[PDB]
Amino acid sequence: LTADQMVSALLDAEPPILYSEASMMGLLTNLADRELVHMINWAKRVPGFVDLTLHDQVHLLECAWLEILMIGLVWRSMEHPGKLLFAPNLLLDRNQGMVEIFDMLLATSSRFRMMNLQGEEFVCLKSIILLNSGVYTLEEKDHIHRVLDKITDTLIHLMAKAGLTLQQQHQRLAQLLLILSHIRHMSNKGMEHLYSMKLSDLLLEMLDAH
Amino acid sequence: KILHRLLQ
Ligand SMILES: O=C(Cc1ccccc1)Sc1cc(NCc2ccc(O)cc2)nc(Cl)n1
Repeated sequence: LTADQMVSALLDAEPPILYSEASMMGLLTNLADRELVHMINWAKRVPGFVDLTLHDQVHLLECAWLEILMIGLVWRSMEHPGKLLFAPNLLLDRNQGMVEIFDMLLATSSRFRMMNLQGEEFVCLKSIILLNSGVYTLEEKDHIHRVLDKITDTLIHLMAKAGLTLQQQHQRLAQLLLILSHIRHMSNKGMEHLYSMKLSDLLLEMLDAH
Repeated sequence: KILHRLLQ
């Protein structure tokens, strides 16, 4: 596949923006739960995902589902500084919270804005999370890394086409990937927070994997 | 369990 077809394929597979309706938890469960149904269909449309086994697809989504949810919330909240756009009708401030995990989402949102992250780079970073979050947990592993190398080739291509020099392409690719380490830390603390809230049948299944 | 039916 191309570097251009990779972006358009990810751009076309983007999920929609859903709407919302002790009290705060209620809106977030229904939002996450309904938001994963589209994430399952989006995952199937990521190049190379359907090539994996049914068990591999399950495991990859079991450990990356909350990471993808958070990077998506950060993306649509990137242009609402100091706020988080859970939904078009659910734009919440830093005082409407939990807050520990709230501040981390805002810092990431303010960081993407600092780097002026583009949509073409967002869909790539989101696909990397889906394929990398569970790769370290034999012939199938080489294929996942083969796709990951292709997405990396796509990120660089987007940076090179943007006028960046080689030193700046490597620096931007490093800055983007280093944020995934913080996005994973946010999901780790978010899994402990939702496990300390004891929802939805599909959710609870995701809660028992961690 | 459930997750399998969604990808199925
Ligand atoms: O326990 C917490 C969160 C949680 C909610 C649902 C399932 C598992 C964990 S705290 C918390 C969760 C959260 N957003 C995550 C999120 C993003 C998009 C979306 O549509 C729904 C939720 N944000 C904050 Cl600031 N705080």
